[PDB]
Amino acid sequence: SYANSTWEVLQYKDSGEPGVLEVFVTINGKVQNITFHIPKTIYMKFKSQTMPLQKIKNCLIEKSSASLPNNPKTSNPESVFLEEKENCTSIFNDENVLGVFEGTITPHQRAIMDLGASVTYLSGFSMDIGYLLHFPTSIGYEFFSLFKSWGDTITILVLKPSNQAQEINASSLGQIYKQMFEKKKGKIETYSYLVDIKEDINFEFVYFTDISKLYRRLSQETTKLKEERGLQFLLLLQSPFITKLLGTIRLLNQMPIVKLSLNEVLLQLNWQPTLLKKLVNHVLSSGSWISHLIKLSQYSNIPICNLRLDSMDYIIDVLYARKLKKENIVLWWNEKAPLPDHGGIQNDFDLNTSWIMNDSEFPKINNSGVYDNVVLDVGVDNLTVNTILTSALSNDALNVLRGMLKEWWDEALKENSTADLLVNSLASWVQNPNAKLFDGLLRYHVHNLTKKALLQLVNEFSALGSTIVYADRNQILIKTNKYSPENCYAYSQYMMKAVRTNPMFSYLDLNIKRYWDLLIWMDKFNFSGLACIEIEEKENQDYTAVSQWQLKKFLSPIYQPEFEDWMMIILDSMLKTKQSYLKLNSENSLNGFSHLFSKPLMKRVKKLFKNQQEFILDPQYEADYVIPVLPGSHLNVKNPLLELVKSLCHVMLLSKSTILEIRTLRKELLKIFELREFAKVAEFKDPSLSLVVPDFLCEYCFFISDIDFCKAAPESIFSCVRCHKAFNQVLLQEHLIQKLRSDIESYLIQDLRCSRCHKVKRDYMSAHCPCAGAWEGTLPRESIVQKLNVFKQVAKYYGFDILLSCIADLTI
Amino acid sequence: LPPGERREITLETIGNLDKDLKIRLHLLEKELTDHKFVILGANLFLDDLKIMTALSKILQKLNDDPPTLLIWQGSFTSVPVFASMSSRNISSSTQFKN
Ligand SMILES: [Zn+2]
Ligand SMILES: [Zn+2]
Repeated sequence: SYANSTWEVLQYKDSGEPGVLEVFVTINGKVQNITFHIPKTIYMKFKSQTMPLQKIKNCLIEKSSASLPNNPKTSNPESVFLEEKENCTSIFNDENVLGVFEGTITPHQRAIMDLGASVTYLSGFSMDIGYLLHFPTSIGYEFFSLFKSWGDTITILVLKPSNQAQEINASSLGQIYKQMFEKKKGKIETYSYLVDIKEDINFEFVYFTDISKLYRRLSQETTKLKEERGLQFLLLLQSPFITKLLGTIRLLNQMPIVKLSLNEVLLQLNWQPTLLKKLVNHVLSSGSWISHLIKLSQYSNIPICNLRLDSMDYIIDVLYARKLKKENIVLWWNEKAPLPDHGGIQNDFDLNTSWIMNDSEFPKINNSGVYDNVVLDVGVDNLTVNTILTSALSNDALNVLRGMLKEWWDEALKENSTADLLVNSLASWVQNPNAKLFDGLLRYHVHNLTKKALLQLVNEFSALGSTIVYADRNQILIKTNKYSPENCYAYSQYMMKAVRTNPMFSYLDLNIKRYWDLLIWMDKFNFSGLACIEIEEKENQDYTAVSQWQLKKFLSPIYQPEFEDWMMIILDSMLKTKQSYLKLNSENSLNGFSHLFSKPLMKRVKKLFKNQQEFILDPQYEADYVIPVLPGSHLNVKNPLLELVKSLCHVMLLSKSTILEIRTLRKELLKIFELREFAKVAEFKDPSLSLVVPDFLCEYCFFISDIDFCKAAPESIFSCVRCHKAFNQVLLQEHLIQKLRSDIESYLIQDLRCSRCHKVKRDYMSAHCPCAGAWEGTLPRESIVQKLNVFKQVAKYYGFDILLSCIADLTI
Repeated sequence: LPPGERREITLETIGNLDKDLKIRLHLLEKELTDHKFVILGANLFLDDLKIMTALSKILQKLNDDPPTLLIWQGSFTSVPVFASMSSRNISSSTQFKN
C-alpha cells in the first residue's frame, strides 16, 4: 500500500534542493513512495580544520576517505551533508596526504541504491502493467504504439506517414498471432502473470500528417495514464528510441529502462510477416523482461531503473559498490567519469597510465609445420574468469574481487541463469570502459594473469610428449610426437584428462576436439586439417580438409583453382605415404612423399610455365591473371605463376625433413624458369599486414578474442565464431581507430635508446648519449604511415565512415 | 623564476619581424569600436536541457549585438565520449555527432 516493496525508478526530485530524491516505488498495492535528504558523499579524509573552512555539518574522521590503486602513489592504498562550494580545503593539518581527493564521489540517488537493497520475493503482485512504447520501424515507417494493457486497445500511432499505409489491418496477422500464442503458450502462462498479455490485442493504425499532432496524442495518452487506473499504474517502455523522450513527456510515471529488440525484420508493403513477429516478441517480452528484472533484482538488490539494455555491467557496478561498502575501503565508483576514480586526480597521465590500457592483446605462439598427429584440442573459452578464479587457488581490491568471483562461481553452479550471465559479463565489465568501476590497472592485471595462465598451460603441455605448434588462447593447438594409431586418440583423451586433473583448476574447457590426422599449419587461415572430432578412427570418416587460404584467395582467380587442386594432390600424396610409413612401422613419411610428388610437380610446373609463355600478353587472360588487390600483401607481381610456385614452396617448407627435397624441387624450378639457385627474389617474404584490435568482445556472446580485420574473411570480422551475433560496424571502426591513434600517442611518448651502450633516455637534456653512441630509437613514423595506407585500403574495402573521418583528420 | 620579457621589448631586441604598419593598424583598431569578444566559459554541455535553454537565451542576447569573436570551449559533451564494445544499439560517437 505504501512502499514496503521494490522501487522501479529512482531519480532526482529536481535540480534544486540537492540531496532529496523522488522514489517511484510500486507498493504491494499502488506504487507511491518518496525519499528524504541524502548528504553529498565526498570524502576529504580531513575533519579537524574542515569545520572552520567549510560547513560540512556531518563528522567523519580516522580514514574518512578511501585509498584505492592507481598511478599516483598518494591515492594508492568525510562526506559533506550540504553541497557547499569548495574553498581550498586541500591544506590538511591532519599530517595526512595533502588534498581533499574525490575517491568516493557518487550521486546520492546512486549511493542510496548502493547503500540499500531493492526491497524497502521481489514483487509477486497480480498487478497489471501498461505496455505503450515505440514500435520498431524497418526504415522510415515511424512505427509507434499507445497501448494500455488494461485498455485492451493497441491504439498505435504506427505508420505515422499518412501518405503510405505501412501498418496492415492485422486480422490474418491477428489469427496467426493467436495460433502462435497457443504455440508459444508454455512461456505465455509465465508471461501471463504480472501483466495482462493473454488477452488478444486489436489493431487500430493511426496516420498523422504532422508530428506535433503525434506529440499531442502522446500527451493525451499520458493524461489517460494514472487516471484510467487512477492509482497503481506501471508502464513498460522497452523502446530505446523513445525511452528518453517519454520520460520527459511522462510526469512521475514509472517505467523500466531495459530495452527490447532494437528493430524487427526489415520487411514496407509486406510488413505483416515482420509486424507479426515483432508483436509476438513484444507480448512475450513484457513478461520476460518483468520476470528477468525481478529475478535480477533479487540477485542484485537493485532497482529496475538500473541500466542493463547495453549490458548488466551497471548491476556489476552496484554489487561491487555494495561489497566494497561492507569493507573498510570505500568504492571508487564515479558516474560522471567512467574512468576509475582513485584519489582526487582521476586524470593523472604518465607512462604507466598508457601502459596499462595499451598492449592488452593475447600473445600468440605459432609453429608452422606438418605433423603426424595433430589435435586442435579443447579450445578453452572465457579464460579470463577461469584465470581470476585460479589465481585465488592493489592486493586489497584484488582480494575483494576474488571473493566476489568465488561467490559468483558458487552462484554460477546449480542456480538461476542470471548468476551465470552475471559471471560471464563480469569479464566484460573488468574490461569495459563504459561500465564504471572499471580500472585500467585491473584490466591490465587480468590480461597479465591470463598471460601467466597461458604460460602455465604451455609448461603443463611441455611435460607431455607433445609440442604446442599453435597457441591462440581461444583454441590451443598441440601435435603428438608419436606416430601412434587410433587407439592413441582414446589414449589422448585419457592423457589430457590426466593433464587437466593435475593442476588446481576446474574452469577450463574439457572435451578435446577437432583433432587433425594431418595438418599443414601456416596461420589461422591457411591449413589442411583432416578428420575432425569423431569416433576417432584415424581418417576412416575423413572430414574434408578445412582450408580458408587467405593467401590462396589473394592469388589470381584463375591461378587459385590450380593452386588449390595441387594442394589437394599434395595432401593426398602425403596421406598415402603416411599409411605407407604406418604400415612400415606396423617425418619419414613426408620424406617419401617428397620424392613421390616430385615428378608430377616438376612436370606440371614447366607445363604451366610453357602455357604462360603464350598465356601472357592476352587481354582476356591478363584480366584474370591480375592478382586481386588485398590488404594482406604488397609484394611485386613477379610473374604470378612464379608467385604460385613460391607459395607452394612456402607451404611445403613447413616439413623440416623434406626441406632438402624442397631445395631439390626449387633447383628444378629455377631450371624450369631461369633464376639463381639461391635468390632473395626467389625468397617468398609473404606480407600479412594483420590489423588486429586486442581482446575484442561480442556483447551477446561475451567472448574475448582478438579480431584481425585484414586477415579474416569479410563476414568473419562482422560475425564472431562463437555466437551468430554480428559485430556492428561503428564499434569496429572505433576500436580500430582506438588502436591506431593510441599507437600514435605512444609514438609521441617513447623513450630513446642509445647506439653503443644502449641505455634508455633517463635524461631530458641529452643531445646525444653520455655514451659514445647516439640514441637509436625503437619504432618510427614510416611504417605507421604504411599502416595508415592499409587502413585506407580497408576503408575502400569497408565503408567505415568513422574510419574515413579519422583518416581525413590524420592527413591534416 | 626566470624573468619574462615584454612583447614589445622582445620584438625590439629581435628587431623588426612579421612600425608604420603596426601604428596604422593600432589607429584603425582605436577607430574600431564595440568589437565584442565573447567567451561562453569552460565546459559547455550540449546534453543538458537546462543548459540548452540557458545557451539559447545567451544566443538571444548575442543576437542583439553579434560579437566579433565567439569562443566555444572544451568538453562540449557532458560525459566523456569513447568507444563502446558494449554498444546500447547507438554509438556514443553518434550522440556526440548529434
Ligand atoms: Zn558474439
Ligand atoms: Zn650510450
